[PDB]
Amino acid sequence: KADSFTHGGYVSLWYQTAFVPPVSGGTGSILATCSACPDMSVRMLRDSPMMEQKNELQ
Amino acid sequence: GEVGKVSMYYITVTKKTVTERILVLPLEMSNTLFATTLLGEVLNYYANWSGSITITFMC
Amino acid sequence: GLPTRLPSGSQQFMTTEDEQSPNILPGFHPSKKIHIPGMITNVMHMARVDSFIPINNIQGEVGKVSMYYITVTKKTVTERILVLPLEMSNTLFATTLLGEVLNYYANWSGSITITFMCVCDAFSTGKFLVAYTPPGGKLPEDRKQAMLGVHIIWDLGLQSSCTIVVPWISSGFYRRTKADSFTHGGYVSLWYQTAFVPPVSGGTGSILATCSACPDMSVRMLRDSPMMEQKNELQ
Amino acid sequence: VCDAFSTGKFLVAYTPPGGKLPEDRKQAMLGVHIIWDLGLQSSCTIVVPWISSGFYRRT
Amino acid sequence: GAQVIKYFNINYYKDSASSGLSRQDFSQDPSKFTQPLVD
Amino acid sequence: GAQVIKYFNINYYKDSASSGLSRQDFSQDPSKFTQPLVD
Amino acid sequence: DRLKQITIGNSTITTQDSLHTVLAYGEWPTYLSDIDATSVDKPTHPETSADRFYTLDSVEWQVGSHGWWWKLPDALKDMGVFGQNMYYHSMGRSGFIIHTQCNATKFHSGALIVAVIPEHQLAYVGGVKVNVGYDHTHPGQSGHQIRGPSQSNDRSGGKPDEDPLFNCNGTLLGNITIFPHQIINLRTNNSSTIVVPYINCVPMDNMLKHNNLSLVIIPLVPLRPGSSGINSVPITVTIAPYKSEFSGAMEAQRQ
Amino acid sequence: DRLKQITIGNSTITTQDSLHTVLAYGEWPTYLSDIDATSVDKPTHPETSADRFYTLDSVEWQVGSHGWWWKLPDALKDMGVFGQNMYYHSMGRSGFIIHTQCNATKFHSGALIVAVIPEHQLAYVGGVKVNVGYDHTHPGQSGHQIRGPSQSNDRSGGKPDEDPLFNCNGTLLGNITIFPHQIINLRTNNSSTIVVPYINCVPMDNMLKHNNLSLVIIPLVPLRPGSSGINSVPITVTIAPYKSEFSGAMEAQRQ
Amino acid sequence: VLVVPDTKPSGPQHTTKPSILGAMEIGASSNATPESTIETRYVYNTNTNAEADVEMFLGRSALWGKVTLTRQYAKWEINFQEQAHIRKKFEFFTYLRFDMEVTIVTNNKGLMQIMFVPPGIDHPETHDDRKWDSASNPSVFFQPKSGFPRFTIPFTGLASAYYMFYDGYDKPKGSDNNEYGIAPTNDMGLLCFRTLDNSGGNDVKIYVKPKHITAWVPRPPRATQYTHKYSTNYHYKPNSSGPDEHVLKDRHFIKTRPLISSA
Repeated sequence: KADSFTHGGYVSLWYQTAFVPPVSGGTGSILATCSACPDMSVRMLRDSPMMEQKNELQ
Repeated sequence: GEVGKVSMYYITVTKKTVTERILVLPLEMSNTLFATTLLGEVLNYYANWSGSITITFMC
Repeated sequence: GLPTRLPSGSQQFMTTEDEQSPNILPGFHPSKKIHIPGMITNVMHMARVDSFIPINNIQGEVGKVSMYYITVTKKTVTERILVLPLEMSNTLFATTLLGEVLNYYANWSGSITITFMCVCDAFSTGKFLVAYTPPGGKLPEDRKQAMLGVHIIWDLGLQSSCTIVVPWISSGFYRRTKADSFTHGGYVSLWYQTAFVPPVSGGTGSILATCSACPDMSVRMLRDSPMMEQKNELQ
Repeated sequence: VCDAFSTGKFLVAYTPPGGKLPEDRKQAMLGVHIIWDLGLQSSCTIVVPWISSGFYRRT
Repeated sequence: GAQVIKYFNINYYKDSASSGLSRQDFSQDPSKFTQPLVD
Repeated sequence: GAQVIKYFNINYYKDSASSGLSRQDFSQDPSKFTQPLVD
Repeated sequence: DRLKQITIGNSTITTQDSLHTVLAYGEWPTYLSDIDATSVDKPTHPETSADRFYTLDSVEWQVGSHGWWWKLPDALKDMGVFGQNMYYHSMGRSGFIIHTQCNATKFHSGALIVAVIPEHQLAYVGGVKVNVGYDHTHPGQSGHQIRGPSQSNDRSGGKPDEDPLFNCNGTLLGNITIFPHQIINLRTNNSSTIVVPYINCVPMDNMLKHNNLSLVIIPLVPLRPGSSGINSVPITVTIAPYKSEFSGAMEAQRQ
Repeated sequence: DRLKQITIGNSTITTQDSLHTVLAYGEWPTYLSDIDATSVDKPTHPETSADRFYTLDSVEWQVGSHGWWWKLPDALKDMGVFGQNMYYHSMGRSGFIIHTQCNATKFHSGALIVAVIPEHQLAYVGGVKVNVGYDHTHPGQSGHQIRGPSQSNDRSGGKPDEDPLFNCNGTLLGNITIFPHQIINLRTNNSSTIVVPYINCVPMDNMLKHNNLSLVIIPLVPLRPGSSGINSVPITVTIAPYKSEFSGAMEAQRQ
Repeated sequence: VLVVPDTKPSGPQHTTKPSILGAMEIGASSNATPESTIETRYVYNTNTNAEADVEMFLGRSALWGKVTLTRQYAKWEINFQEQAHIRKKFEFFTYLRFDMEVTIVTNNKGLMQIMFVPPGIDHPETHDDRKWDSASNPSVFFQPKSGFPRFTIPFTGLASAYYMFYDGYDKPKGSDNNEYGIAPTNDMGLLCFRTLDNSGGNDVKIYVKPKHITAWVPRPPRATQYTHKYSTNYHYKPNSSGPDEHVLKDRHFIKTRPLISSA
């Protein structure tokens, strides 16, 4: 969880030169993926904020 | 507008006269950017982490 | 003293647990154990003994010995004589030695042996198709559709009986003792291959049936058998 | 023979003897067939293999 | 009891299911994922 | 159990954190204090 | 090089613009061994007649098309003698070689996610508790055009969910990369190949009732024509069963 | 292949359309040895913090643009801790990895001369005997847009010469190939890499007063759009100090 | 235990085979480590992922179910479908083979009986039901004060693993009662509860710990709150009342931001 003490920094994307298409108004799409490197490690298993149950499942 | 649609995964790039900041990915595993991925949603079960991230950009 | 701990389930009384208990009556000498004939160390040895299927169970014939035999006559066209839907919870199997050992267990695997014997005079003859429709198939309702599964054809004379083996055909490794559509076992049906021909036109014949387990049969998860119910106190 | 920016995929099927001329790509793909991607190499070759009841075929 | 500058792995109920967590770990590789390729 | 005119040091929970006090003592010297000098 | 040729008996794929082949879980399809077997009867191996490429109908990929899925073995149930062996047997297994084909031009832009999901259990299109119908999860070779998320999607008849972002099962697209997948980026490649073994916790099961795999093609980035009048491109799928087995011969489960 | 990757600590260049790297005079940058040394004090090597790629501002390349130059070490004087070490030391040396970047399209035409000139001593913009001013030969990262030859160029303030044909020093362009150089031909490559050692007849000198090198980018053939509406393309320059040394620590020579 | 690899040193590199280039299309993750990108130092790295292995990850004994004794009687059909937090963790995988130890946390007092009723037979429907008298149905008698009952159920599959997801049906094509998903694929039994006293509270919490787990086919984690059990349906109908009838909410965990590039 983000805090200012352990905060990780920022990744930002910039134009080095330009994106040049074959036609003036041309455009392009950028996707992005993330994975862990092999040195990645975790500890202290907890509940994930990524699930919430407000209702009973019946 | 774009959350809930597939278009939430891609950004538009065009030709510009001056360099711009296109995108910012603040590095937090609790941020929606990372928290919704396979990486970030394994890391959200754990209170803290160490190691290196790999981010791959495809145009 | 020595540090110990009492994890959950320590002070429990589990009905199925295995434990040692203090002997009341210490020093008691049991009467000597002599040889008795018949010793049985496993109840699956009872399921491997043939026992008659009540193939004729119907409104009138249940409660009588006639529930064990079917009538066969001479006919112009092949008919489906009998259907033994393969469920160990069905009255057909559930009342046998096989099925009533298997009703104590929640699911089973392995092969069934069904033996058909015809009781007729010595001048009667016949060919029969005994088919096993594998699980997931439809009960045939035609001899062309029945012969496409596991089947035998038994000639009738000079030997009483014939045995179809219902082989183990299953997606999963075990079949539920109680019928469901997911694990359902299929159907055994009896057909005329040619005909049952007696020595005289109106003549008839009787067919019995027995079932036993093959040696590969196995059961698991001992449970209460639906084959006993107590509504009253025994006094 | 096209320009270098043209592309295509084609099914080349061989219906063996005794069969009906397919008149559908589902029926054509059930015989001997190749699929040739088109670019950067001009040509592709289907081999019509020898499939015959007898040992020779009449010219 | 069931089995075995020391250690002792002892099963009190004599069943393999009745044991605690299985802490002996060998099998692994990410490559079934992350590199699931022919060549 | 975990490890070993006798003695037996036995860890019941098989974790190094779950052990009691650490009574095995070697490292020491006052001189980090009281004499913290170059020469 | 980017060239590739895959010959499964009677049929040959030739891909001249290609990536590596994805071998799902680093596992090639094998025949069921004797250690893992359940049923006692000797299975049938059709080999070259069942194991061969079956190309399905092409789907038109357009601006605004949300995607497509096919169920396996389902998509092949009418295809050749492979589909015949599904109806005449209790059980069956197989691995698949899925070859997806989309080519446009160097003026076109677009991206497709081609993934294979084991046990892809759909979600009902919305509302109350309803099993999605057998009829809808078994479209056959035609597959299912994903339509899209709407409040106006018909909720009748136990219809499956139409939203590709949630993978129709309620889990985010973009995590679909945990399954065997490739991307077709028109800039890069015109095709994809995934070799999936037989995946199940059961040695064989009914080919008709259970769909082992699902092939899902999602337009990750839409299709831009560039400067051309071509606003649509076909997407052809070609499946080869591989190491397919069948046991429990019976009457055809057909009608 | 045309692929290249250059990692100077903390930073990585990746060039996928590339020529060979020019190694100026077949000489890699080294630290000043003891045989060649003058000053007696132990120098500082900042290494990864000073030695790393510093990308400058991009310049718009247009129809009719005559060129650009940058002075080194000057262009880096405000850049990171490398520029800090220039102000706090008497003397310094370094080699440089210059990576020039211009990409357009296969419909664009054009050519750029990217050269590195040791001791590029400019000429006064015209007329009487005037030293070109310190202010003009030290633009910093911004470099100098070459304007062009004119009778109307302002002769005030000791301004440098604007004519790229004469290399601003009075010697013909087209002989500039005697210096370490590459051409960026949009048909061929989108970038250039030159590794220059430290060149001087002195072991170290003042980073601020003396400009060892000069990076000069001349549009040898103008920029043709072809059929596209793109009449301008950026040119980005990225410099890595390499094997940089500093000695004579003092107060910052800044204001 | 397996420690993560050490960081090796790396210097400046001029290489004509970039490791930082690749193709996202091939279907493979990046092999890149910080030694390919930056200039690195040797770091001796003792960290472990031991707490992330599937045994530790799924091995914490979550609450599967809650029941209330109504007339000193309760019933529960064993499953993980009811609780969203443990259901999400099992559903990272398509197939799971595990034994489970079942702990019963009750606030009642006096004396309780748990009957494990194997599939295929009838359970006791009330206290004082004669079916609480069983020869072969395994039961547990405990007094809630002084200890929590716990027992292990081994793996009862019918298959080699449990299906977390099942894309098939239990009946053929034309059958109108077809059931979709894992509910027909296995049934783990049910737990019947009764009190032989009155005494304390009525609440019965069933905690289950998977042990000896083998997980098979990783899946995308559940991105949406659950609606029904044995479904995967994520469309939520909040109200049956009125004009908002037939309005559905997805209820996902994605959060927006005001601007890209400004975060």
